[PDB]
Amino acid sequence: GSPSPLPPGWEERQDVLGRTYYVNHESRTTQWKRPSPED
Repeated sequence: GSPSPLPPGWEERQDVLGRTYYVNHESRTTQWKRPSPED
């Protein structure tokens, strides 16, 4: 596990395919790119 400075609730993840997708625990919104700090 590595500390990524992301917006609250957001985490950097990957699936078995290797495409790095993020996910927010709040709404379970997943993103293929990095979440802008507009939170």
